[PDB]
Amino acid sequence: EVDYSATVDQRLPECAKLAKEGRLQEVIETLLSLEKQTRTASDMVSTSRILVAVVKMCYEAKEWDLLNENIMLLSKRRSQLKQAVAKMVQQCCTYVEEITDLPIKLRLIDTLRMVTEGKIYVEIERARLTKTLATIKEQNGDVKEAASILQELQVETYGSMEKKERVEFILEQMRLCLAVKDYIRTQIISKKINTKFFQEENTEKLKLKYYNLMIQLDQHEGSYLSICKHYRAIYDTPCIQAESEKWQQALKSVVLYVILAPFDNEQSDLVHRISGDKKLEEIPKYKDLLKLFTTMELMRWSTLVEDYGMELRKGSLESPATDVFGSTEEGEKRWKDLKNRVVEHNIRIMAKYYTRITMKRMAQLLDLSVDESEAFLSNLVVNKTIFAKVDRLAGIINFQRPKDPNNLLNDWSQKLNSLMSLVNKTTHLIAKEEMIHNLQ
Amino acid sequence: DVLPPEADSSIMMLTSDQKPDVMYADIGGMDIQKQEVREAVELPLTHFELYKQIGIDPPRGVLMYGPPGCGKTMLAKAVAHHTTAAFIRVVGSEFVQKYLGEGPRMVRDVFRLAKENAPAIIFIDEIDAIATKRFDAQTGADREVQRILLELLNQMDGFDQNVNVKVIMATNRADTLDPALLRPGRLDRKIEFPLPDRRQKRLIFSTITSKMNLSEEVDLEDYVARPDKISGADINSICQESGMLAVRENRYIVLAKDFEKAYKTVIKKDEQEHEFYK
Amino acid sequence: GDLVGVNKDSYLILETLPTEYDSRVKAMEVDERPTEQYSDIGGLDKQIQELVEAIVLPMNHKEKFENLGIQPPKGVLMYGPPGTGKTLLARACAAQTKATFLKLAGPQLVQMFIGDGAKLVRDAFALAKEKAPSIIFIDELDAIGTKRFDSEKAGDREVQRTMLELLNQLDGFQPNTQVKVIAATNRVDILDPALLRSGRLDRKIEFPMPNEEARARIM
Amino acid sequence: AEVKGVCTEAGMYALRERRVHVTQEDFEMAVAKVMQKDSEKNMSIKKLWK
Amino acid sequence: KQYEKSENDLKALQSVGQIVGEVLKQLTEEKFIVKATNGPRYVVGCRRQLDKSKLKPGTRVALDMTTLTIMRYLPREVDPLVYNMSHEDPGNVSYSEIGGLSEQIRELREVIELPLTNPELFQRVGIIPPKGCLLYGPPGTGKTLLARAVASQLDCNFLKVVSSSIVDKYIGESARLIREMFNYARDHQPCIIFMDEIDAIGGRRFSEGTSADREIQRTLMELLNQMDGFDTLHRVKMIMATNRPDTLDPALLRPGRLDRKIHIDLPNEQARLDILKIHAGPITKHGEIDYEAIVKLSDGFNGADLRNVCTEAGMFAIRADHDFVVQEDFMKAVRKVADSKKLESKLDYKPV
Ligand SMILES: Nc1ncnc2c1ncn2[C@@H]1O[C@H](COP(=O)(O)OP(=O)(O)OP(=O)(O)O)[C@@H](O)[C@H]1O
Ligand SMILES: Nc1ncnc2c1ncn2[C@@H]1O[C@H](COP(=O)(O)OP(=O)(O)OP(=O)(O)O)[C@@H](O)[C@H]1O
Ligand SMILES: Nc1ncnc2c1ncn2[C@@H]1O[C@H](COP(=O)(O)OP(=O)(O)O)[C@@H](O)[C@H]1O
Ligand SMILES: [Mg+2]
Repeated sequence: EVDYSATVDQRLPECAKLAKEGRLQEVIETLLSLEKQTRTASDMVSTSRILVAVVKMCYEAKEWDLLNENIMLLSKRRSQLKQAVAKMVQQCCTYVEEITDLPIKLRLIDTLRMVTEGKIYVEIERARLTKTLATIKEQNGDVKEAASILQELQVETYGSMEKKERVEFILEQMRLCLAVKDYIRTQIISKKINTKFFQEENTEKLKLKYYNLMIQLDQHEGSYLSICKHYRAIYDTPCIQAESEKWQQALKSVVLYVILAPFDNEQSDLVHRISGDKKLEEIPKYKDLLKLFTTMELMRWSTLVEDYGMELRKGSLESPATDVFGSTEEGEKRWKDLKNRVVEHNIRIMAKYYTRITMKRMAQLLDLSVDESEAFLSNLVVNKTIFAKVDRLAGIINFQRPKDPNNLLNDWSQKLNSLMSLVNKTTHLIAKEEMIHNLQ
Repeated sequence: DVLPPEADSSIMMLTSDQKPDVMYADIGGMDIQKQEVREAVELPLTHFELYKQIGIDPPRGVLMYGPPGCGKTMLAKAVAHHTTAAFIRVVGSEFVQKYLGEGPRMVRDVFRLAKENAPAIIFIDEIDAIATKRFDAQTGADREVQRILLELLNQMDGFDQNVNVKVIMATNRADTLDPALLRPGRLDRKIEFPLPDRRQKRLIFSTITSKMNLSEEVDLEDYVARPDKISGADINSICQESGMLAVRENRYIVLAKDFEKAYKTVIKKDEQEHEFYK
Repeated sequence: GDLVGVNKDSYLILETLPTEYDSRVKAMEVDERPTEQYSDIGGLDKQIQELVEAIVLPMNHKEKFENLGIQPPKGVLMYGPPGTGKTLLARACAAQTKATFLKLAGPQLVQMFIGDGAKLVRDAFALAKEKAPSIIFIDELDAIGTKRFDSEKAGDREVQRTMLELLNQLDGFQPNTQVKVIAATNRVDILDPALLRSGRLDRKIEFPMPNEEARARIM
Repeated sequence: AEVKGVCTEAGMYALRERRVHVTQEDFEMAVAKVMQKDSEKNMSIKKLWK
Repeated sequence: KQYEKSENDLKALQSVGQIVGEVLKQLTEEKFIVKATNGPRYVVGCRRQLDKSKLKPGTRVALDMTTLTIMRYLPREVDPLVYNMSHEDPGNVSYSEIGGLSEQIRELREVIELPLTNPELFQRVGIIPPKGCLLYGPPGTGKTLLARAVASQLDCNFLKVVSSSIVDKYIGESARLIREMFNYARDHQPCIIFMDEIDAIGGRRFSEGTSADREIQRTLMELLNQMDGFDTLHRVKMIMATNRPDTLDPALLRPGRLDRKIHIDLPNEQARLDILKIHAGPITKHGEIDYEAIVKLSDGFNGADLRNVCTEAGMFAIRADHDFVVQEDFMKAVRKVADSKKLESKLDYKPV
């Protein structure tokens, strides 16, 4: 309420001179006196300039203990203005960026965190310093501690911190969580990001980071359709689509995973949408795979392995392979998965037609011995996938639901009604033709 | 022409937008009270093959009487959130109206609308506005209030034990009610809502601070232990003033000092009897 | 809330009418204008000046007070033993002053129906305000200004409540700076502090049992 | 009135137990509750007098 | 223009009013039950070009007089009484004129103003902002002045009432006024209700009493249940004001209805100096004016008393027929107003 600008501006040069000369104590004491006077006067700017002056002087003294103590005392100075504390903290943050000594860095960062715990006026800085400390504990080969220190920060809440830093902080959290080999926390952390944010002005590197972290997440237990969705989003990214190799690999992954997916309405609609992709021509064998999985006709595993066996698993120099079916353990798992999907599509296709099919003939056509085909059918039925009754005593597999008389008569009625409508339509076409040819 | 069962003016809770927003989990403790209020408006609704095997006639309504601020209108609010039956809410100060024959008309209209919808709850908050024992039947106004009260009794006694219309009313002074309400057949349960004891104080603190940031430093056992007769509404002002101070100092965490100041703010201790007694 | 006249059958407003005040309020208004000069009161020569300066001076020469940058006083209360010259001074002021006078009596604002005394007071202040600057003379102010207390006996609460309303009217929200108040009481030891407060009833004036010179003057 | 209340309380407790019969244990608990509330009312009246 | 007004009047003469009544239910696509304000209920039709989706069970509607055909919908009625409660004029007091209250004004703004701009803080800490605060303290301290400052400076709507002007003779009319006032506030969010002298209707509910006492207690039960009842109040704030907090219903002081109990006591020495400075500013003065002397001769005074010190100081200055206020006139004023204080009964009441 009472100006002190002239006093502080005059004094400060002398204080810096005396400090650099070696009069640190006297200059610090006089600065504390001016700070108390100003703060009782409630001068935010003068207090901030004085506080920054003190923090700067002390650092060019190798007085780590003196610097940290002075930071503490300044923070707890009574009636201390929040803006002054924030400026002092941003200075300390720059400095923590500068300093290099491992113990000095760690101690200064801890002091900055303690003075920076729980305060809006300094809230960005806390997240930044926590990110720095998580980095430091991470490249020291300690991952759990990095994960905890990072997860302790609730980025979303901060209303001042800009969006891009929020997303980058979340993404660091997710990468660390995947590293620590825990996933449930990752699912929890994923929903917190907004997928719509990755459309606004520039979110290109962050977008690819998010989608790669998911694809690594969903491969853990198997969510092939979700992974196809994410690869598709990556393919839609302009940067990937601009270069040939990037978008071609995007489509390779998307088609292979839609293939690997469990059959259902969503996967059917997705495969139908992907199939009508003019760019798909570039990948000949892969579009062959797509059609084969959309055409309704039995397919033999033998033919698929003989033709596309090498183009998928062992890769091609002209057409790059993908980690989808590499030699890793997950490669064998997904190869089993593709076997499973061909078998299930075969079962469904004969499950549209084929009211009855002897167990031996189904097993022969599916390329399995009797027992394994029977087990596969039993599991499918128990899971509600398809409907069928195995008459193990006679070796028959009936695909027909019961026909209650109510349904039988209802079908009869639908048939009559369609007959009536076709009679009406044929009469309309007759009237039209007679009009076109009879007036003459 | 004969119209649908009720034109009515006592609109019934839309149970769509006007449904309150207090879950059973917002409350803490009052397990016994929850039981009785639910056990008295649901247990007769279920079964009934066991409520005339032991000859005890089923309850008609519930009186909820307790000190001023221990959760009387909270529980009604929750049982209005969760319950599936129709809900009609009134305040006894609303029946009393200017013209003669209008108070009785409103009472009859309310109970008739309830009877129309088999599952229904009628809540009459602050029944003290009507059922006051003492009367001065010499001024008319008191005569009309007595008329409303008698109409309530006559409507309550007009049931067949086979209609699922229940009534619950809350009062801050049960003793001031007339006995005609307490007689069996009418209101058959009284549910005390006493000031919290230690265990309830702990539960309500935990449940009300559960939404806080509440750094781990704070040890609520200290606040609950204090031998201070505090009502549940206060236990929410301590937890609110704590965060208030937090925001005053521009934080988003609550320290032990903040809570201490809150408790010293909300519980001002009575004028210490000069210590030359004792 | 205005007062308009409407057609008997088309219900179309047709004219604006003067505001309605309870007849009881309207009867409080002065019509006769008593005639008692400032010579007829002797022995109260300081008190008369105090009251004249407080009530009449602002109304005529407001320029002086505006120049000094001071709000004039709010209210005047006259207290003295019975027969010490209270109502006579006010009657004289009404005789010489020209602004609208309103008479009253403490017991005139107590009505049986709850909420009627307050309505009386509110409408009286309203009429005083509307009819140019004016003074209100509440004689026997001790009837309604009694101290409040915690007792189980009812009835007094209604008088206390119209007293609260009068308190608020004098100095409260929506400041009133056109009406001035007078009062007279034999007992000032029973009037509420919120009514003797230094903002509602500012100038309080004592009326002593007349001294020898005063007795000769009166005779 | 206390001995009239103990009966209804005990019956209602037995009902919560989901039975057709009241039990001696149930009666004991009901009478404990009713007498506890009676003594609570008496001491509340005493405190009000205080 | 005269002929335009004449023809406007002549056209206006041929036109009829519409009975205003409330729709209670929509029987069929062209059948509505309407309760005309007088009381008679009708079954009536509806004009063909009218959004029948806006006639919910409760909309106010203007019925033609002959056929009683619904013809227009209207927003909820605003009683003239509430129109006056909502169009007061607290002068233009600013927070400057309030001297000697700093902590109290901060608490008040925290309660009513902060949640109306900066709710995000309350969401971050995780609390619902408090609703209303009682201003209790010895007479002449600044309660009403604070409320007028809050009304004029702040930007939300205001409602001002004296609890002694709610009450009405006919049974069940004061309660209806309170209920309709709070409905109005519930409509025009945000809004602040300032109940002045809530002791006029907030009084302990006795077991034994008379008919009028019981009627006022019914009004008070209505208020209590409007504050914190079945319907959460949300975004309307309250402030009361009493010199007798003690004589109030314990259910009204409960810390869910009146969250903060701010004490506004008599000024202290520094505060006295502030108020004296605030009031003595616009005077035209000569010579030195050592406010320490008056602060020393004005023990026990209140804001009004120091304002009166200034007024009396000018009165004395005119009495001498000068054109200024000198120090000696201040000393005379202070000593005088010290003499008049012997009549007021000095004591304070607390909420216990
Ligand atoms: N067990 C509880 N858990 C949480 N909040 C509670 C609990 N008991 C009471 N409250 C608080 O009670 C406040 C509301 O009080 P309520 O309306 O229930 O009062 P009441 O007992 O009906 O009062 P009155 O007798 O004056 O009508 C809510 O703010 C809620 O915080
Ligand atoms: N100082 C005086 N000068 C002239 N007349 C006086 C004086 N004192 C008293 N009187 C006479 O006293 C008579 C009655 O006194 P009055 O009623 O005017 O006084 P009051 O103090 O207002 O009394 P009350 O308490 O009864 O209202 C009047 O006729 C007036 O003539
Ligand atoms: N702190 C203050 N600053 C300035 N004036 C004050 C103060 N306190 C009281 N007053 C004076 O008192 C009057 C306001 O009365 P107020 O305190 O609002 O109501 P109450 O009668 O309830 O105390 C005004 O005339 C004002 O000048
Ligand atoms: Mg007289």
